[PDB]
Amino acid sequence: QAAELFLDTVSTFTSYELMDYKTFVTYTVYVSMIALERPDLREKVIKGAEILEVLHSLPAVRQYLFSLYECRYSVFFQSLAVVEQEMKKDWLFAPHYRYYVREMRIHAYSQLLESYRSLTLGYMAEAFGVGVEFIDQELSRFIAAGRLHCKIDKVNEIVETNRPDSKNWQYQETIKKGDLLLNRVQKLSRVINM
Amino acid sequence: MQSGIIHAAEEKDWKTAYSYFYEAFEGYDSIDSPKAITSLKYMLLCKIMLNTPEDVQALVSGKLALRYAGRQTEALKCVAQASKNRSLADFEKALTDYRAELRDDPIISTHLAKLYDNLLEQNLIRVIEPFSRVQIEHISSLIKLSKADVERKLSQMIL
Amino acid sequence: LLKLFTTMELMRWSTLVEDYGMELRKGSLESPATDVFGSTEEGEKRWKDLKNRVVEHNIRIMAKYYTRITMKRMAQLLDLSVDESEAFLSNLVVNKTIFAKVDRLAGIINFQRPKDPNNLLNDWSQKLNSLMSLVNKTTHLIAKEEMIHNLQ
Amino acid sequence: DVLPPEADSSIMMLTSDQKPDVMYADIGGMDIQKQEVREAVELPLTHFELYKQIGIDPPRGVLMYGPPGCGKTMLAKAVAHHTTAAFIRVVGSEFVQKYLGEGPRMVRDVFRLAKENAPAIIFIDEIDAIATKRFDAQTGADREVQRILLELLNQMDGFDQNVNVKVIMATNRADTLDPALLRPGRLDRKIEFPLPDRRQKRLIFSTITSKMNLSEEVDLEDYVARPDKISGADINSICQESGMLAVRENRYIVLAKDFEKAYKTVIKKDEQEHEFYK
Amino acid sequence: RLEGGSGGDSEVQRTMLELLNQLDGFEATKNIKVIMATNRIDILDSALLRPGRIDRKIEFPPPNEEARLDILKIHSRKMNLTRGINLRKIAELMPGASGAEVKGVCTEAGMYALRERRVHVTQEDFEMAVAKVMQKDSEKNMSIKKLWK
Ligand SMILES: Nc1ncnc2c1ncn2[C@@H]1O[C@H](COP(=O)(O)OP(=O)(O)OP(=O)(O)O)[C@@H](O)[C@H]1O
Ligand SMILES: [Mg+2]
Repeated sequence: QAAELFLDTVSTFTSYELMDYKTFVTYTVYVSMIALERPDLREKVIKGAEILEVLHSLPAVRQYLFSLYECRYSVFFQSLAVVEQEMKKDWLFAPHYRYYVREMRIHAYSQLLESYRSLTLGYMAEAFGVGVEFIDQELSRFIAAGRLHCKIDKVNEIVETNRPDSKNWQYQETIKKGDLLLNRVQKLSRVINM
Repeated sequence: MQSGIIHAAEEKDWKTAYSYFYEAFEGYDSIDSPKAITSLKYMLLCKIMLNTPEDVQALVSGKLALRYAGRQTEALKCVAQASKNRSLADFEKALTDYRAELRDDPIISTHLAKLYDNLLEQNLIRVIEPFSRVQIEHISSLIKLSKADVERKLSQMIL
Repeated sequence: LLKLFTTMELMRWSTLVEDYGMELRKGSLESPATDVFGSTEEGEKRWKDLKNRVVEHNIRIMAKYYTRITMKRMAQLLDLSVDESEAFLSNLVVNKTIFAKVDRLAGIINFQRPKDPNNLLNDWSQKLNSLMSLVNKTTHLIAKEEMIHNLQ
Repeated sequence: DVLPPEADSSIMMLTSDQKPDVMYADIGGMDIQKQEVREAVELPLTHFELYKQIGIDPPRGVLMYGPPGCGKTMLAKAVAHHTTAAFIRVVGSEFVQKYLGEGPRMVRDVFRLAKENAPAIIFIDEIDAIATKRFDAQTGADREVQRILLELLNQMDGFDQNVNVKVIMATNRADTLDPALLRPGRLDRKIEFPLPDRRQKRLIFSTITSKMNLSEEVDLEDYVARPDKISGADINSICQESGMLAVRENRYIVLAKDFEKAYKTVIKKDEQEHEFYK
Repeated sequence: RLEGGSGGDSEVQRTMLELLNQLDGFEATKNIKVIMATNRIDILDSALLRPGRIDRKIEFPPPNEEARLDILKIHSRKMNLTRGINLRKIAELMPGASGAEVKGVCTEAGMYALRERRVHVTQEDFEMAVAKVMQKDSEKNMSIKKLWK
């Protein structure tokens, strides 16, 4: 809801009714890469030109963008490190910082495990950062979180993935919505007939 | 000239923008050569993405462009020659042999990046259909390039 | 021309050059053979193109009678290298004139295609319907016809 | 049973042979004018919400006018390619005919057929037959022409306001015709076609010689900058005449001396003037 | 009414005469009111123009500056004006508009915003759209105009 109606950025002068402009651009670019991953993120914020003027002013914000889109993951963490510490100086700040970073760290993992299905976590030791055991513990916390749909491995040291098929995805949604409406007409049939 | 520029930056209309640059050079015809020498660089680059690289040679063989020979016409000839041949590393070699002419961005280096990063998967989609499954050092060998960028370029195509 | 009909007429180009190469040298009349082949560059490309036509004849019959075939067997059956057999087949499939697909990490290539559950079940019902019910209808009526002739 | 509405009437649905034998990018150099027709016809069919977002009531009719052979009928063919509407062609002469009151009933047959159908496009070719404003006719059958105007004016701006139908008109010299047509709300778009000018001679030179084995080092640059202006259909004939004159000496190729024979053939028109009245 | 048919029409003459006789014939019918609307006043026949049949003859002049202001307010209602915009000066720019073209200004001003993929407007956009709608002959050579002083 934030990133949807932040998207009309045509309101310029730092007024009372437009409290700031340049920090408004940083607000709508931080929140923007959670609303959508690639249902054409790149048209609204990257092919967008009026947004591209003022992130040409701020080099660190633009570097934070293009590292994620052009898949430079090692410099993405260094950019994301500055963002979380710079976020600390904010007064609408309490919902952000413990939730924002962990959502983006799992956001970068999910698209990186895409395009592979036999990854080795030794390849995370240099293309990604460092810390063989660090990738190991953080994937283990995220797989056990019910997110990050892949399967980490020990001594083979091969991060195998498992993603569902079409039918294995559609069968799960119909059995969730099936039992919902079944329970819904359980209770309704008991309200009627005494 | 600038009417060619904003028409070029649409990345949609590479034939009318050619006419705007061409009128800009005819206006610049030997009355201000430092502003005129850059004008062939735009209109040949407008012809490169127009995918008629032979006419680059036809213009510089023309008697008006014989006035302004030198390095920068030799840059756009061999770049057009490599793009005509569809040899990918030869484009990179021609990029490497002539740096300071055309790896600077006024503002031709943007579109040359787009045409190069097109021409990779132009050649890559031709050489998948023989097999169901291959190892990637063969496909680096059939493309005559390293495998590390091939890994990043292929993975971007899945994404 | 009879040998280049179909069903391999079982052939091999090494055998073909050593029984009809005498036909390309001097004989009784023989003269269009010396006219077509045997020249300096015109016949010599036609030596190559006859080689091209017979190996193309050997690909189509392989797609008829093979589920799979190893890469080393195809090389020794076409009288040419492993790498040439890669590129000659890769040319025919980007031309999509022979409908095949390879796997060159193991060399096992295949000619058959992945059939569908709508298709495999359609083949299951087709053998079921057309030639287990109709032939069972057919055998019964000849079985009645034998009662005509045999008794009395 | 009840039949579907107007299932026959005048039976005019151009679907799939016959349809355009042209595409949108085939026209060279009408950069303003291809966009302007696209606003009135092509765009509100797809992005109808853009007009609803501003509250515009997008325009309804369009008049094209210019000297003959400047891409008018060709542009109307290109709209009929990339449209997804029910397209109906009319020439401005077959609905004036034999019997009394017969003409305006054919006008009724068209606009009912379009209103019954989908969002639809009606292209009435040259309308200066029935367009000239009459002051009074002291003759029979000239008021029959004059009343075909009035039936056209009614079923364009009457009570009913038949939505989603589109009207494309094209004439010769359009100073002649009725000012009741030319008021907006009825004929909102006024588009003039020039002949070419320079920098559009280049574009028509490009688009014709693109699909052509020119392959020389003798360029048409000498013949972009000529005065004594040359209409866009004639540029076709220059390449057509040189195409005849290339094969006439048994060449696959245009050898650029035929090009001047083709140029002087098409341009040689005013020859006497009696050396008199200058 | 023209004469008999050589170049005579002589059939809608019959139809007109019945209109002329089914409303003022032998029986003055009641509770029936007709509304007839056309331009070209001097050429319709002076027997259905007599004041026994049509009693109210109502002109429709081109509107005034206040009236051009009001029609502009009607059609810009659903439109989306920016701020700081003077509608009065726009109607001052139209000496003798119709009112069917006040809509044309409102469509073309919205059309200028459409090609920008924008919803805004300026007063200058109307200053361009008025001169677009207003169109003249631009009488050339001055010899005609000054022969006739
Ligand atoms: N810009 C152009 N690009 C390509 N061909 C053109 C162009 N302009 C004109 N032509 C050629 O001119 C011919 C005439 O086109 P068209 O009939 O649309 O002209 P026109 O103005 O409609 O003529 P008329 O008004 O007499 O019907 C077409 O067949 C087309 O080949
Ligand atoms: Mg025509």
